[PDB]
Amino acid sequence: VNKERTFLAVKPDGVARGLVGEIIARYEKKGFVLVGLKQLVPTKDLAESHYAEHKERPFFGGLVSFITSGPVVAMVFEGKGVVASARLMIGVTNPLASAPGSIRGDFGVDVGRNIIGGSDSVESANREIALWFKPEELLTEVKPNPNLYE
Amino acid sequence: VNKERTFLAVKPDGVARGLVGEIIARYEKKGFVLVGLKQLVPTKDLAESHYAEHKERPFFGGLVSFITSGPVVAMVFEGKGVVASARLMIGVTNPLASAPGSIRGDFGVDVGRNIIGGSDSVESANREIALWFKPEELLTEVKPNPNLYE
Amino acid sequence: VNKERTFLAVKPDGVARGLVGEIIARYEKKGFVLVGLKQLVPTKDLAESHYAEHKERPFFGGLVSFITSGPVVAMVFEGKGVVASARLMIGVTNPLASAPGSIRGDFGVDVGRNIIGGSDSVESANREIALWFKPEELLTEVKPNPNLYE
Amino acid sequence: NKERTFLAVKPDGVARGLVGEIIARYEKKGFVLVGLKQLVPTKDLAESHYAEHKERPFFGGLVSFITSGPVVAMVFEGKGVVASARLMIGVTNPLASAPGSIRGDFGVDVGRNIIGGSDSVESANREIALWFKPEELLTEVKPNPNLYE
Amino acid sequence: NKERTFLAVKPDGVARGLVGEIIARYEKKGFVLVGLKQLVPTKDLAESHYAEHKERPFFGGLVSFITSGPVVAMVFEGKGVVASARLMIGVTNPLASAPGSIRGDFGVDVGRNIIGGSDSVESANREIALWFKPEELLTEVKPNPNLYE
Amino acid sequence: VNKERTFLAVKPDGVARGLVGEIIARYEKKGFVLVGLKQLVPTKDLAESHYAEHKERPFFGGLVSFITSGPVVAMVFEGKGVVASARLMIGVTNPLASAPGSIRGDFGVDVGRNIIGGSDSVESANREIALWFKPEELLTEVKPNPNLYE
Ligand SMILES: C[C@H](Cn1cnc2c(N)ncnc21)OCP(=O)(O)OP(=O)(O)OP(=O)(O)O
Ligand SMILES: C[C@H](Cn1cnc2c(N)ncnc21)OCP(=O)(O)OP(=O)(O)O
Ligand SMILES: C[C@H](Cn1cnc2c(N)ncnc21)OCP(=O)(O)OP(=O)(O)O
Ligand SMILES: C[C@H](Cn1cnc2c(N)ncnc21)OCP(=O)(O)OP(=O)(O)O
Ligand SMILES: C[C@H](Cn1cnc2c(N)ncnc21)OCP(=O)(O)OP(=O)(O)O
Ligand SMILES: C[C@H](Cn1cnc2c(N)ncnc21)OCP(=O)(O)OP(=O)(O)O
Ligand SMILES: [Mg+2]
Ligand SMILES: [Mg+2]
Ligand SMILES: [Mg+2]
Ligand SMILES: [Mg+2]
Ligand SMILES: [Mg+2]
Ligand SMILES: [Mg+2]
Repeated sequence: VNKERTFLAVKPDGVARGLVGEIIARYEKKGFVLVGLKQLVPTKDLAESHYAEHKERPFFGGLVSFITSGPVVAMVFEGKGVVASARLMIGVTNPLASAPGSIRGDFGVDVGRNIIGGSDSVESANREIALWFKPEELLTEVKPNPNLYE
Repeated sequence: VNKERTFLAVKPDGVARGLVGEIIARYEKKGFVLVGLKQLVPTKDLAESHYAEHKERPFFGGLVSFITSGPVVAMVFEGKGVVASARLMIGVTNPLASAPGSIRGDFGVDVGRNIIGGSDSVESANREIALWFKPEELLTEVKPNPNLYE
Repeated sequence: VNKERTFLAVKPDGVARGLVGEIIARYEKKGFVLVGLKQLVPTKDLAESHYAEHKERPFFGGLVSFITSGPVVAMVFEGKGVVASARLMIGVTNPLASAPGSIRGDFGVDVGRNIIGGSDSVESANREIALWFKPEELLTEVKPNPNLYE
Repeated sequence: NKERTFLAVKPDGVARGLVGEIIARYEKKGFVLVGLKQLVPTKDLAESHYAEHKERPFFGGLVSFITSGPVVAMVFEGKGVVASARLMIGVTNPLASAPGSIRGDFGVDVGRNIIGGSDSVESANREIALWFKPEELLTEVKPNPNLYE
Repeated sequence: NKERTFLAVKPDGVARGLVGEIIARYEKKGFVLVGLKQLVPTKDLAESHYAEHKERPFFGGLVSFITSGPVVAMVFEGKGVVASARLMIGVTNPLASAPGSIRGDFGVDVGRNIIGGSDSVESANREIALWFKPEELLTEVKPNPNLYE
Repeated sequence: VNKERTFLAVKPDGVARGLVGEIIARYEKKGFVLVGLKQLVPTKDLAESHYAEHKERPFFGGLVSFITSGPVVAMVFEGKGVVASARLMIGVTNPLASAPGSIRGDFGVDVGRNIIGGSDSVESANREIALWFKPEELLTEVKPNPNLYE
C-alpha cells in the first residue's frame, strides 16, 4: 500500500560530514513523506538491538561502537514501496561499488563509513521503527502530494 | 545524425509538482537543443492519438483522462541519438524501479504519475512531433556547439 | 491580488547558454505558476512593440536586432506581487551590479547580454502579455495553492 | 562560538518538501545541528512561541496554521548564529526578501513564510527551552578548526 | 573585457571541499579561467601578498594561515571581474555577508572566510604577478558572443 | 590502500563548456582529496605520450590534436579505490550510453567530446601522473576528512 514505511539512519559520519539536509531532500523530492524525525546519540542497548541479526558476527562490536560514537539523525519515511526504493536510492553496501546518483555512490568510500543505512525489508522496517521511535513521535495523519499517486 | 529529434512531454503531475525547469535544465546540460516548446492543455483527440498504441488496453481511458486533466509542457529536443538518450535520462516504466540520477528515479513513485514521457523511437518521435507541434513552432536553424560534436 | 501576472523573456543569450530550465525552476520554486510558455524567434514587429518605450533611444536598434537574432523563451507567471518580485529575482539592468543570488548576478556580465527581461510594472506586464501571447495560450484557472497562500 | 538559535520549519515549509533544503543551507554555512525533531504543535505551544503577537488581529490564524500540520523544530549552534540565521531567512515579507535567502527563493505570502528563527539570544534560549527537553540537545559539538580561528 | 583578478581559495576553503563549488560560480557567471593551480604557499609569497597589513598584529596570522596547507590559486578574466568577484564573495565578515555570496553561504568567521579576491585592478595585477608565472596564464581567450555585446 | 591516486583531465570541451567546477565538486563530495591541480595547454609531445596506447589507431591523430587544441584542467585525486571509482563516476566511452548521474551521462553526447578522461588502472595512473605533474606539484601531506575511513 501507499502507507508502507521505512527507517533510515544518517549515521555519525553522515551527520559529521554535513549530509543530513542533502539526504532528507532526496527523499522529499522523491515524494516520500517524513513521518518521524529526530537527532539523538544512540545508546549501546539501542544499537545492539538495531544490529541484533549480526550479534554473533565479528564486526558486530564495530557496528555498535560506531553508530553510538556521535549524533545520528533518525527518520521514518512513508510511501509506496518506500523500503525497496530507499535502499535503491542509497546504493549497495560498498559505497565504491555504488553508481553515481545514489547517496553512497556520490558521497561514500568505505563500508564502515557508508553515511546512511535503511531498513532492508518491511519486516525489519516495522521492527526498527518501533525500536527507534515512540508512537507519539510518528505522524498519524499523512497526506502526500495528490500528484504523486494515481 | 546530429539532427535527430524527439518529443518529450512533462505531464500534468510533473507540471503541478514544479518540475518543468528541473527537467528542461537536465536536457540543456546534456547538450541537446530545444527546438520546440509550449504549455497547453491537451484535448481528448490529441491524447487518444498520442496514445493510440494502447487504445485497446484497459488503462487507455485513464491515460487519456489524466494527460488532459491539466497543463502539459510539450517539448522537442534535437541532438545525436536524442531519442534513446532522452529515454535513458527519464528512467524506466516504473519510477520505483528507476535508478537514482534519472528523472523518474529521483522524483517518481507511481507508474500512472510518471512525471514525463518521451518518444520510444525515431518513428514515434517524428509522428509525435507532427501531432503536437505545427511546423512554424519548430526551429529550422540549429547547429549547436563545436564543443559538443566532433 | 494573487492573480497578478508578469511577462518574462529569456533572450537569445539566455537560451544559447542553456539557462532556460534554471530560470523556470527559480520561478517554480518561488511559488509562481506558469500560465503561458513557448519558444519562438521574435519578428521585428514584435520586438519593436516590446521595446516601444525606447523607440527614440540610440540603443533601440540594438535591442531589437538582438532579441530577433535567435530563439527566445517567452513565459507568463502568476502570483501575488509577481511583477516586482520577478524583477527582484532577476537583479538590476547591469549584471555586474546585480547581487549574487539573482539571475543576472549569478550568470551575467554585460548589459546587452543580460539573459532575461521581465515586465517593469503591472501595466507593462498586461501590455506585454497581450503582445507575446494569444488568449488561448494562457491558462484561465489556477486555483490558489493552500501551502503558498493564506 | 556556543551561541544557539531556534528555527522552526513551518507547516507550509514541510508540506512543500523544503526541510532538507533548509537544513542543508545551515549545515553548509557551518552551523552545528544540536537539536532536531518533527512534531505537530499544540495550541498552547504555538501561543507561547508566538506570545509577542498575541494582541494582533492575525494571531488566531497564525496559531491555527502552525498547529495545522507537522513542523520541523531545530536548534543550530555557532558564532552569531541568531542574527546570521535571520539574515539567511530574509525579511518578514517573502516578496521583499532578496533572492539567495530562504524566503526570497521560496515564498510569496507573509502568512506562509516557510520558516522562522529566534530574533535574539534571549528569545532563542526561551524558545529552545519551550520546544526541546534538555536531553534532546547535544552537549558535545567539538569546535571545527576549519570554521573558527 | 580583458580585466583580470586573482582569487585564492584558502586552506579552510580547500579543507572544506569548496573548490569546485567556487570555480563553478565564476564559470557560470561568464568569467574565463586563465590561471589555475593548487600549491602550498611559502612565507615570502604570503608576506608580499598581505603587504598592506605588514605593520598590523594580525599580519603574522594571515601569513601563517595561508601557508598552513593547500591553496587553490586562480585568475579569472572578464569585464569588471575585480569588483564583481568581490561582490560574489561577500564582505570581510562572513556572518555579515548576504546569503547568495560565497561567504554568506559558507562562512562564519573572519579568519576562516574561505576565499579572498583582489580589492582593485592595481592589486590584481600585483597579486597575479606574485602568484603566477606568465607561462601559466592563457594568452588566447576570445570573447564569448553570448556573454559580450 | 587509501593512498591510491588517479589522473583526471578535463579536456578542452569540458573546460570550454564551463564544467571544471562541477566536476571537481563531484570528486570533493565523494571524499577524494585533490593532490594536484593546474590548467595548461598540452604540448604535442605530452599528448602523444598520454595516448601512447593508441599510437597505431586511426583516431590517434584526432585525440592528440583535440587535447592540444585548448586549455585542459589536469588533476590528481587520492583515496581508496579512486582509480576504479573515478572511472565509474565519469561513465562509459560513449556519453550517450552513460547513465544519468555520471559526468558523461549528464553532460555529453559525442565520443570525441567526452568532457573528461581518467586513468584506466593503477599502472596507467602512476604513468599519467608522472607525465603530467612534477613531483613538487603534488601534495605529500594528505589529510582526508576524518569521517571518511574506518
Ligand atoms: C508575525 C510574523 C509573520 N506573519 C505571519 N502571519 C502574518 C499575517 N497575517 N500578517 C502579518 N505578518 C504575519 O511571523 C512570525 P515569525 O514566524 O517568527 O517570523 P519572524 O521572521 O520571526 O517575524 P517576527 O519578527 O515579526 O516574529
Ligand atoms: C553489515 C553491514 C556492512 N558492514 C559494515 N562493517 C562491516 C565489516 N567490518 N565487515 C563486514 N560487513 C560490514 O553493515 C550494516 P549497514 O551499514 O546497515 O549496511 P546495509 O545498509 O545494511 O547494507
Ligand atoms: C503505458 C505507459 C505506462 N503504463 C503502464 N501501465 C500503466 C497503467 N496501468 N497506468 C498508467 N500508465 C501505465 O504510459 C504512457 P507513458 O506516460 O508514455 O510512459 P512511457 O514513458 O511510455 O513508459
Ligand atoms: C535599455 C536596457 C539596457 N540596455 C541594453 N543594451 C543597452 C545599451 N547598448 N546601452 C544602454 N542600455 C542598454 O535594456 C532593456 P532590458 O534588457 O529589458 O533591461 P531591464 O530588464 O528593462 O532593466
Ligand atoms: C584583514 C582581513 C580580515 N581579518 C582576518 N583576520 C583578522 C584578524 N585577526 N583581525 C582583524 N581583521 C582580520 O583579512 C584579509 P582577507 O581575508 O583577504 O579579507 P578581504 O577579502 O581582504 O576583505
Ligand atoms: C579512444 C577513446 C574514445 N574514442 C573512440 N573513437 C574515437 C574517435 N574517433 N575520436 C575521439 N575519441 C575516440 O578516447 C580516449 P578517452 O577520451 O580517454 O576515453 P576513455 O575515458 O579512455 O574511454
Ligand atoms: Mg543495515
Ligand atoms: Mg510513452
Ligand atoms: Mg526591460
Ligand atoms: Mg518571530
Ligand atoms: Mg584581502
Ligand atoms: Mg582514456
